[PDB]
Amino acid sequence: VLGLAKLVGQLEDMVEESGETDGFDAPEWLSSWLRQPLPALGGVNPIDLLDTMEGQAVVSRALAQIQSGAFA
Amino acid sequence: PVTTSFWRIATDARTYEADDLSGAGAKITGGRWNEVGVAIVYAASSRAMACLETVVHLNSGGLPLNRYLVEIEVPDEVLASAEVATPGNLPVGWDAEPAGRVSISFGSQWAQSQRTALLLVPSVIVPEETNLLINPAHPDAKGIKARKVRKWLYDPRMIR
Repeated sequence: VLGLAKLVGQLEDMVEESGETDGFDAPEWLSSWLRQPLPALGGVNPIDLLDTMEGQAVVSRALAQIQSGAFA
Repeated sequence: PVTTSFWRIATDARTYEADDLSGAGAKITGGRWNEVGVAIVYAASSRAMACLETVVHLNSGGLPLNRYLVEIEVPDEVLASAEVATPGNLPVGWDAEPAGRVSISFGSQWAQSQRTALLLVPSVIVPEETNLLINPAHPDAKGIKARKVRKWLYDPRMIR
């Protein structure tokens, strides 16, 4: 199970807290991000990790670090 | 100057700000050099490096975030006391992607031992250049200051 809604919600919360929500299409942005290499994860596409609970946790953490400012 | 500047590209959040020195953000998420629950401040030795670590490495361009360039002014006498980790003296595996137990453990031992208030570490992006870790729990971290100096607008996914 991909659970995209949970990741969209996470992203929407982040933009609400830390940016501007007006005009922002979170599912559209998430779609591209999931399908692009993520250097923090060694160049893998995040979508390819969403088939395990561990991979789900890893992707959610990376998304959260966008806001937290921890280096990945 | 009697200080040396390090850099963050950071956002305000609901319970901490971009110029936070309490390490609140990294406490929540963890990072390459810290466990969830341990507060640490991550900064870069150049503004260019802060962009690579913050925007490029997490592929976070295109988000309508209110990002700030934050200057972290570190007293030179505190920097003189920093530990310096290098690719040569770090344990093998520090540069794993995704970050794994080697760098997280190294960072944890440094933080909990309180060996030094500051740890200079190589970037996994450019190992020859450095990031700074600040342990806000360390007595010597007193005197470090942080301020938003401008909006950070450079976003490689920006649409004109």
